[PDB]
Amino acid sequence: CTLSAEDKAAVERSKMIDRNLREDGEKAAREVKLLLLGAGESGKNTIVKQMKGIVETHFTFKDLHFKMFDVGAQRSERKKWIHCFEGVTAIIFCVALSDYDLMNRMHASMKLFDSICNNKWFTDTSIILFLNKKDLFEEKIKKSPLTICYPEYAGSNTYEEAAAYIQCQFEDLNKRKDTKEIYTHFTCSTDTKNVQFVFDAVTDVIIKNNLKDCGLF
Amino acid sequence: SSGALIPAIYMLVFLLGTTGNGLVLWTVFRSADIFIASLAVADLTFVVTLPLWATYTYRDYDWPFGTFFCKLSSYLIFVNMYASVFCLTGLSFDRYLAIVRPVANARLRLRVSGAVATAVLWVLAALLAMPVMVLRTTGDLENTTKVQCYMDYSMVATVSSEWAWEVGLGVSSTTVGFVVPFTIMLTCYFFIAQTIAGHFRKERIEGLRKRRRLLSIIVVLVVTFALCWMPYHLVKTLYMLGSLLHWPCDFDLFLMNIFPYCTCISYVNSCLNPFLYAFFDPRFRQACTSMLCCGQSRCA
Amino acid sequence: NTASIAQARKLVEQLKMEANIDRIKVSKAAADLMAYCEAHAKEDPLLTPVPASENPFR
Amino acid sequence: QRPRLSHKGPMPF
Amino acid sequence: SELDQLRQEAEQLKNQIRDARKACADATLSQVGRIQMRTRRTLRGHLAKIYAMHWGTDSRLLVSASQDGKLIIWDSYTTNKVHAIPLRSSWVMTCAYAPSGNYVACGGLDNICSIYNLKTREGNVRVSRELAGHTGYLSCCRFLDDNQIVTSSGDTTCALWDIETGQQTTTFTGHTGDVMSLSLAPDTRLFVSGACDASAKLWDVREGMCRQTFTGHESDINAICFFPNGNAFATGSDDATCRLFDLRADQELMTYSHDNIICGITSVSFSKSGRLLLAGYDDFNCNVWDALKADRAGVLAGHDNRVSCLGVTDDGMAVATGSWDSFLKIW
Repeated sequence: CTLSAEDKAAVERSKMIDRNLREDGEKAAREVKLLLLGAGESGKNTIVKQMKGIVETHFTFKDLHFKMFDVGAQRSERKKWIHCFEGVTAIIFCVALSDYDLMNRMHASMKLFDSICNNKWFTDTSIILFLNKKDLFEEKIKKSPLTICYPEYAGSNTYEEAAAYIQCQFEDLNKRKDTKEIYTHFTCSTDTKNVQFVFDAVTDVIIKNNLKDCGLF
Repeated sequence: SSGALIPAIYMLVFLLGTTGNGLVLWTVFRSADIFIASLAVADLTFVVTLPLWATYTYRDYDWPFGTFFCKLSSYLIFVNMYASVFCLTGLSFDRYLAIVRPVANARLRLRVSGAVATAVLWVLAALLAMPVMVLRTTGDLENTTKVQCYMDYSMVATVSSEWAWEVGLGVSSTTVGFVVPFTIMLTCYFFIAQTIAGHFRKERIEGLRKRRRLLSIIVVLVVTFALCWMPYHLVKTLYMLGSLLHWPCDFDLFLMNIFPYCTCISYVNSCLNPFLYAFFDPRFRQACTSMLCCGQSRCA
Repeated sequence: NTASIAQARKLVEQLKMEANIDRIKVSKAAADLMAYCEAHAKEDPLLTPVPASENPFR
Repeated sequence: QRPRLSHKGPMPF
Repeated sequence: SELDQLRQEAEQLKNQIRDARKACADATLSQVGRIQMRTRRTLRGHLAKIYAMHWGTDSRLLVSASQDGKLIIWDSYTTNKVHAIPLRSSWVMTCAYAPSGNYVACGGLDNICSIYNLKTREGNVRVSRELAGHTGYLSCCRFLDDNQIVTSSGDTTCALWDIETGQQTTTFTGHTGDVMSLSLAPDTRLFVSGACDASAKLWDVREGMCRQTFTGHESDINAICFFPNGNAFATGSDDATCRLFDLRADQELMTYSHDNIICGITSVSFSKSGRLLLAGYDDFNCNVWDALKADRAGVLAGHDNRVSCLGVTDDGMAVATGSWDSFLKIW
């Protein structure tokens, strides 16, 4: 082949390396990557504990391997590293329902949701919105109506009605209703269904993606 | 009266196919994009070698081409029937592997996707399409003084049992070319339809508009094929069976009067396949329109 | 507070240190750039391509 | 009339 | 009223700098041929976006840091892969190849610049050090030597390390935005760092003091390169303009603008003689700016996605560009 023995051994080495890279790449296409995001001082850590710079958490549920890239402890520009995460399966979003009384923390959470859901890299990536601390909100709502932070609210200070109103306010900020869906789950400090909600939402995203991909749309 | 209609109908489907599948092949040069490309090749090959039989029917017995072309063109038209039906069914089974079981069926889609299904379906097509040129010759019959194209069934078997040979060949091609592939496609699309109906919630605000487009396209995807490839094999086996048991004269005559049309109906699906598999997803719409408008002038 | 005053002192000291620099006329630097770009034109295998016998990539 | 159906079309069987 | 007096002192010094710059502008740099480059090698083997690339000093070997968590050390001439170094955290945004060819630094979103060891007895790449100490993502790592490395992170700081003890030797503060770019002088005595506040600074590697501030841009600065004689930058920004700052005259010298171009620049590098200023754009193309007349002299097309890395070999023989579709070509 007009190559000495050394170059043929080099080509055998290149072939071995390509075999290893292809195997590892087929392997890492089986895992589900979930960017875990959230406002400051939310239920992000308790969710992390219940489910199991960049901090990764590996876990599995019914032979599906997940990965949760918690982006905590990086107070820098989001526009400069957010495009690294283009291609995650879903975005987990943890908001504290008890923060509507402490400008307004819920308004800042809604602003971050608006900046993330309508971002130009995430025009096809669903969101698995979590609402933590439902019980402290349940206890606080019976004493202070949402008018302190939601002036347009003209309903009762009851857990179900107000929780549905907040869920609607958060689902409303989605401006791409026909390409991404927002799955909302009301969780608490001791709720054994979080991994179930994430597994079901990830299966739905995977199936709708295979539909968009295999040509059915 | 049909002597000019049949050739004109063949020309109409030729112009349609060499346009639709031509544009599809041009625009496709995503999984299930090998099968679209393979399907496009079958349509282009399937209708391109038709004008020879178009001209031939014009006289109904005059075959002004070589004895060899009675082998090449017939082999092309048979290998293409089998490849197109086999590929379309492999395409539906790939869709099933990808949409019904997306987690537990990763390995099977890694093994029997467009990597192996394409080669194996084409090999089975060529391997089943052998008796179409092995047994086909040409002869100038003194009873008409016209060089006709026909099959002998003598180059392999004895004439003493020619009725059983034709029966067996006719039953076998439909069994391996329309029975099994259509059942497979029906099962795969039934399960995909159950899944689409289960996943996309109906009790949504303008979210079910993704539930009627998909279910409609699945129903059309099955019904087009079930209504194109059915009458052909229906009349074919009906005639080959009824003429052997017990039959009248108003039945067989109608069958022979309607077969040159059932053999023209099975050529419209070949032209429809792009507008059902390839130009349905809005991804080929945009790319193909951009490509069709780039180099082509804005003024006709 | 003291932090703002100290950072202002640091900033004004640094900015004053950036002032004591010896600048030259822009025409001189432009001429030097032209002279360098012309003195080394014969060794730039992207500006003056190399024959195929000497090109190691093909 | 019982002619072969293979000598009029492009598909014998 | 110390705060207002010091603010007025800063304003007066800014006015003095502006007037001193104006007093030195008697003319411009504005007072040929077409280039056609053809892809020789296409280096396949990556599976996701390619975020950086660096040439060996002997002009044969590459390094390609992609987000699978794998550095590959290509052999440009024959397209073989010498090594495939698996990373400990797949969020890599940079790489470097040591001048002697021994080490390959690699950092990113984990705030940790790990330094690999290529030439060892045990026959494999072993991590030599993991330089921790930054608080934000790491953007550019340049090898000053085999025992010193300069890193630039989103802390708004660049910091000169010491590989042997792993301890931060000097810290360069003064920037207000993230630092996204770095380039060492040809004699390795000076830096330039482009920060996401439209400024490029001149550092001194042996003292830690800032000397000058190049202002004039209107957005981020995504990449910087030094002129081969060590007296001119080339800062690529996000408002779709390259600029050539001049160190001696302390003034911007030229701009590469074109109304047909609205997309920002991701990488910039000069040629061996200093005449062609290549540049990689967001519109998936690269351009070849005639760095003495501002006119375009070519286009390097053939990428299906953004061009994120670019580097002219030390001989001038080739130009390797990588793109987010995982194909690294060699023009």
